[PDB]
Amino acid sequence: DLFPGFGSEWINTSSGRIFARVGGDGPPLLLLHGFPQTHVMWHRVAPKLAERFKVIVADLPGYGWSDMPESDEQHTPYTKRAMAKQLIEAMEQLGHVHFALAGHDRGARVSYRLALDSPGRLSKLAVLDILPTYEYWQRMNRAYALKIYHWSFLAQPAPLPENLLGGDPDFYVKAKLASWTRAGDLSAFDPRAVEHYRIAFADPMRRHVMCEDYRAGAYADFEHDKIDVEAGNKIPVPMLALWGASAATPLDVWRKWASDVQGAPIESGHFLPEEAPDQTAEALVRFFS
Amino acid sequence: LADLFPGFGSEWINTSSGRIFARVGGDGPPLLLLHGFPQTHVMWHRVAPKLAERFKVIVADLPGYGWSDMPESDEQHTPYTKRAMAKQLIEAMEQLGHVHFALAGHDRGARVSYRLALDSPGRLSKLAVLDILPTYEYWQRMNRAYALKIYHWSFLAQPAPLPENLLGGDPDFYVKAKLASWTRAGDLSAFDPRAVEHYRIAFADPMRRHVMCEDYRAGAYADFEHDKIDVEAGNKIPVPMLALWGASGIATPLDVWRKWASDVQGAPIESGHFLPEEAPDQTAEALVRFFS
Ligand SMILES: [Cl-]
Ligand SMILES: [Cl-]
Ligand SMILES: [Cl-]
Repeated sequence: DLFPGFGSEWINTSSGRIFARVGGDGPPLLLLHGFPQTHVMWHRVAPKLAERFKVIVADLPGYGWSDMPESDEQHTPYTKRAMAKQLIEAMEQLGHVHFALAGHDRGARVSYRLALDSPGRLSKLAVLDILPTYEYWQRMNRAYALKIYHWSFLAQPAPLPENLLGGDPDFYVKAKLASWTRAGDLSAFDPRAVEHYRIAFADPMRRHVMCEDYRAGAYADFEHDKIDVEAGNKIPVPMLALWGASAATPLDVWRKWASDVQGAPIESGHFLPEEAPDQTAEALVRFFS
Repeated sequence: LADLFPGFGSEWINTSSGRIFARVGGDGPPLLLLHGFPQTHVMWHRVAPKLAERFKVIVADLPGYGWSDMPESDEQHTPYTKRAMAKQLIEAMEQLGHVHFALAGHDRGARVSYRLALDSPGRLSKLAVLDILPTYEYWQRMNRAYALKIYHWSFLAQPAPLPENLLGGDPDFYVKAKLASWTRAGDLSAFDPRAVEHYRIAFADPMRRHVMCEDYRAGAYADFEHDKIDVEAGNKIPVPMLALWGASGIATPLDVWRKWASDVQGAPIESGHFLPEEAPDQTAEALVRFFS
């Protein structure tokens, strides 16, 4: 238990339960993790946020201890549009129809898709260390193909990645965690947190969900994004983009997708809330207050 | 493992970079045949007998592949770059007394072949490249559609030991799925099962898999840089050239090779990627006519 003073809830939805740690009081704030992690990646910043907010730390649909909806040929329940609908249902179970939202990695993709589809749900939005899925794929030249190979590899038709990942999943997940930190090793993480990530990744069913998520990320999610950029749609919700310091700035890019956005680099690799918990917490608290 | 070249001799040829295994048959003008990934010299077994009626045919395992030695690699993947492989095979051919010869390559072996022609054109009378575009052209094309369709160029090029460790759990599944994936029908039916077993046994050796990853790492880095120098100088291969590709293989490929070669002809064949196994009579005929 990495969340002192937080409850544990499975929240019912039409697509399956969402697991969350729930703590604090005040305005509601939902925190969404990404790959290859779970809700526990927020354990270092959740307490400072809970000083001021009611904090709901949720496992994404099919991740962690959340239920795994059956997928289909277009990967629908693991599209960011579907994940956002499911988390909107979960927040309604708690009586939250207007809330603050911060996401990281895949959870940040859920979050900006939520803001594009249903802006009235959000008071404020923070996205951590991402650009829109459309922008990634538009940037996908030799240098990007090499640097972020896993967007194409994990999106290969089943069972190719599932088969490869089964041989030594501990090694793959630990290498991903290490490779995207400033330090290049696991020293930025709490070993208890790494064990949560390892345990989740050890399950073949959980890994299949992850591949479905990246398949959606290459196909429907991209198409959904393309419709908005073609329509000139921008997020109206007050928005914060944080990114790890370790091409146009991320702020230059999000200003093209959002009409009220501020942003800043954090001295950190990808995993801002774990590598740079103090700076990340401070920036979020200032933003959401 | 089957002998798929009835009556061909066998040689290990010493070079400064390690031994090259070859099957050798026929008589006449010398013709070197180079395989690619994830195969070995035996992929030429359905066309080599026909070629051997007209040529002295040398069917070699690439450096580090099949039964050729595996040089230790380095931080720039040097021995598995196509420039280094071409230098090594030039040495091997010199050991046989061939300093000017005909060359046909497929897949990685075709990349060795056009690099050989760019670096050392005087070594070649004529050259054929099967189902490839230049490495520079593949990476230039890179966008979302190609990243998704041809993922393995970026996957196998990731820093060791990532692809090595992913390939280790079930290597048979991966090599068979690749072989099947690039044929016209998408299954293994085009291959002789005895040839598949050669490919499988090679891929079952972690040292051989590491070489393959080093080949793709070179393919992403030094090989691409070597190509980039030539295209930005407008260097074109002067050696008479044939480009043969499968209609369900690459991707107009002739238009691409006309930018890289000043005397090139080409044709498609109805086939997936593996032209000499999927379309042996047509491939043999095209080669015999071109080299004759
Ligand atoms: Cl992401
Ligand atoms: Cl190739
Ligand atoms: Cl190609």
